Amino acid sequence: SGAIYVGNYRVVNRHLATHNDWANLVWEDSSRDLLVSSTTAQGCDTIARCDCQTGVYYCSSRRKHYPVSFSKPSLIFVEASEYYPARYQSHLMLAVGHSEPGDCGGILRCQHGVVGIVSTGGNGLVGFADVRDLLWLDE
Ligand SMILES: CSc1ccccc1CC(=O)N1C[C@H](C)C[C@H](C(N)=O)C1
Ligand SMILES: [Zn+2]
Repeated sequence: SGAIYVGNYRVVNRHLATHNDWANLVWEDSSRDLLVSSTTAQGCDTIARCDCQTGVYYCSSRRKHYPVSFSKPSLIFVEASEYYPARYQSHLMLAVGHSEPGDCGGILRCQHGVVGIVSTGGNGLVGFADVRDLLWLDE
């Protein structure tokens, strides 16, 4: 689990969004596994606006933060699940590191702020759904 709170927004993994997130739906993209919803309160996370390929992510299954090098946002094939059929997920960044399904929502940060959230994982890999292009989150 895990969310990004920026201004009057809440960014979560689309596969994990609640009835509330869908009742206050601002934007959603199944190809990105992202969903943004309105909040009454003000969020204080800073979204990074950069092209950093290194950072730090939170890994809930280990109760630890890990430093990672990660790939550029791209279309990567992701196998079927209870949430999605077999497909390419866009805006996805891969890194060598530990992850488990329950790790989704874990924030990835660089020195410039919030980069994205854990969304996929593999054999000694971890995927992060990028949020740095969603310029409208700040305004
Ligand atoms: C951190 S996810 C993970 C990690 C290790 C092993 C397996 C997984 C599970 C995984 O990659 N998928 C199921 C997930 C609930 C939705 C993902 C997607 N965005 O389409 C695909
Ligand atoms: Zn950065």
